[PDB]
Amino acid sequence: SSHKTFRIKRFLAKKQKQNRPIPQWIRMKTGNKIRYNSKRRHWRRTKLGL
Amino acid sequence: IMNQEKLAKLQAQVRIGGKGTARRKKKVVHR
Amino acid sequence: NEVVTREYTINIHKRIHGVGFKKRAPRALKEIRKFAMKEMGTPDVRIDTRLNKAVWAKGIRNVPYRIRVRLSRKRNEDEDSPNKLYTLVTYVPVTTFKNLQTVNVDE
Amino acid sequence: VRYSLDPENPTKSCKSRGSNLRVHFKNTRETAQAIKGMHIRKATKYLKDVTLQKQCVPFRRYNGGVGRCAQAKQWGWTQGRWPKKSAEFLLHMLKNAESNAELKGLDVDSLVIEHIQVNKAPKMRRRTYRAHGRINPYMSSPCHIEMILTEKE
Amino acid sequence: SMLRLQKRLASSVLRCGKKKVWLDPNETNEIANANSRQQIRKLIKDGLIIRKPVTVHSRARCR
RNA sequence: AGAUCUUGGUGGUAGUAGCAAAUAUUCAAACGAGAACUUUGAAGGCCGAAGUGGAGAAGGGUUCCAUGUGAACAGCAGUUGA
Ligand SMILES: [Mg+2]
Ligand SMILES: [Mg+2]
Ligand SMILES: [Mg+2]
Ligand SMILES: [Mg+2]
Ligand SMILES: [Mg+2]
Ligand SMILES: [Mg+2]
Ligand SMILES: [Mg+2]
Ligand SMILES: [Mg+2]
Ligand SMILES: [Mg+2]
Ligand SMILES: [Mg+2]
Ligand SMILES: [Mg+2]
Repeated sequence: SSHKTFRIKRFLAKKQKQNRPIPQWIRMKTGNKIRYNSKRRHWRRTKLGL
Repeated sequence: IMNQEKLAKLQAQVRIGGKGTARRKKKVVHR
Repeated sequence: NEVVTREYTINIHKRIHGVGFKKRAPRALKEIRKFAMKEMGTPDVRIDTRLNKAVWAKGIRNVPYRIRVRLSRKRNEDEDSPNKLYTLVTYVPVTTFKNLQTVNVDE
Repeated sequence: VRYSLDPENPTKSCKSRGSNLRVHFKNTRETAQAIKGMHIRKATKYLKDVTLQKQCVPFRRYNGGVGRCAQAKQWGWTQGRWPKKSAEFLLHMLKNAESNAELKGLDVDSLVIEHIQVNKAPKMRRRTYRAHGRINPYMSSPCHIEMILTEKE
Repeated sequence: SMLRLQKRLASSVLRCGKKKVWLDPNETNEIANANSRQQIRKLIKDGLIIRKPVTVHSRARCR
């Protein structure tokens, strides 16, 4: 909602920050074995547990 | 100053619709 | 010549008979396009917005029975399309439809 | 790359290939069987006619529920259709093959489609929603296409 | 090209609805450069953006 | 070889059922490789103030706003997009 508490806002802030693609140069590392960010979250597909 | 061709093209340039629509008043190109 | 302009009257009533209410005005313009294509032999037919408005003047289902149009075949020099000729069809307002023939018109 | 049916003489031949193309495999297979063996000019004209609904492709194997048409009588058959997307994809592959022939230096006015083949591609998954809270597949059926043209007059 | 943003801005500047915003169909390329409300005001002054009049709902029949 | 066996994959069905609740679209132009669907203009309509309007609470959590892309997604398409 528009009315939210500080803890809720901070939790949403962390989720928003960590929902982003991997940097391109990660795939160039030695023994990388990571293709994409499998933990991507869309607001409409999966809802936060909160 | 106005002339026959100037008014002939002005008639087309003014109407921006059919009957019952407001005629165009002005059109300027300025910097 | 191939840049001829002529004046026709189309029996929209005849061409639109039997069509349902919500499809009468659209099919009137489809039939006008077919008429222009058949009479001028150009697949590229462009309908003047005033003619479209005249066809749609009385709503979607009460289309005018007859329409007076002007088919002008023109050179499509605007671009290098496969159709080098197009036909612009324009509305000719009239007061009566009696004794109107297909007449060639000058410039 | 590995084509099936390598040409008998790969100096008067040109090849074209496409993978995971988003057209229906059955329609494309019928269109390929129709244009197989044609001259390249004849095939181009026929595919454009199929796009314009002036000539049809006869549906011979995958014809369950396919309706009848009058144009199917030129083919020795009864059921025909006008797969526009398949015709467009085959036209693009024909243009690619013609460009390859020009690069190889053999004249294109004598090219004949000697080999054409449509293979099933991996299916793309989508979702559909049914009556009582059920989920069913809504899969696509893309196809790989390959063709070899040769010169013969 | 596409003037979805310009019609939205002109509606706010003219303080009317998007029904009444008239964008010059011929000067499409000039209006497309107006990405700010200040540019919209300039186009409104220069006649490229016009507020169409209210649709006539006469009361003469009732009178 | 069986167990309405477990897991995975694949057929026929089948290019089939189907993409039919809430009246409705049309003309011209622009961009664009490409336009039934985008945008602009002109018409014709609908919601008809107990709204298909303007704003909030709960809930959502960045969906808001610009620019760009055209892979996938938006059960047709898209130059559009939550
Ligand atoms: Mg939900
Ligand atoms: Mg059957
Ligand atoms: Mg369903
Ligand atoms: Mg359910
Ligand atoms: Mg077994
Ligand atoms: Mg069916
Ligand atoms: Mg149905
Ligand atoms: Mg009403
Ligand atoms: Mg509301
Ligand atoms: Mg948005
Ligand atoms: Mg789709």
